[PDB]
Amino acid sequence: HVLIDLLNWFRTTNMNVNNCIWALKSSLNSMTNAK
Amino acid sequence: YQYKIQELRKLLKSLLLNYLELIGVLSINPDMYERKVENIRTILVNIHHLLNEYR
Amino acid sequence: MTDRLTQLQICLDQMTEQFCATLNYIDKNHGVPPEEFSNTIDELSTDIILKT
Amino acid sequence: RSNQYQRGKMHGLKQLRDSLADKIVDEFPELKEPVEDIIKRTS
Repeated sequence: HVLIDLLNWFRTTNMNVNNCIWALKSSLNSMTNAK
Repeated sequence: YQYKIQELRKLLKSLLLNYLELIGVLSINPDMYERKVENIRTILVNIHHLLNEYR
Repeated sequence: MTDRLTQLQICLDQMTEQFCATLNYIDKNHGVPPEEFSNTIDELSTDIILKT
Repeated sequence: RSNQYQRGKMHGLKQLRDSLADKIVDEFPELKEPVEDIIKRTS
């Protein structure tokens, strides 16, 4: 579980970062209209 | 009109400051970054209001 | 001749585009060598200051 | 690889905001005081 817990936590961080990047891209795409 | 000019200048300075603070938020704790993003937009939106009276 | 109000709109649009490009570069480049990244960001920040 | 990417991007962002704070202080001394508070708001 030790390796499993570290593994799951690092995975969660990874796709949280990926989701943040995608949200940034979506926000810029949406807000380009208001530019 | 000088009041509007100085309001626009201070709003631009505050917009730059808030952009710096928001990118710092993205740097350290981006999870809540949107909490400031729309805020900055409001200032930008206010800028548009400041254009409306100048029309 | 070009009216200065149209120039002001062009300048603000260019400023918005420059911020979008700078943040896109930051998002897609964070992780490129640190020295080249720092130099490019210094150039972008100088561009921000000049546009201001 | 993901952890190394995270650490590298954290270092990059740290240097980004350090340089930006330094230059904002330089060309805009009147906004120097909030900028440090911004660091206090972030760090």
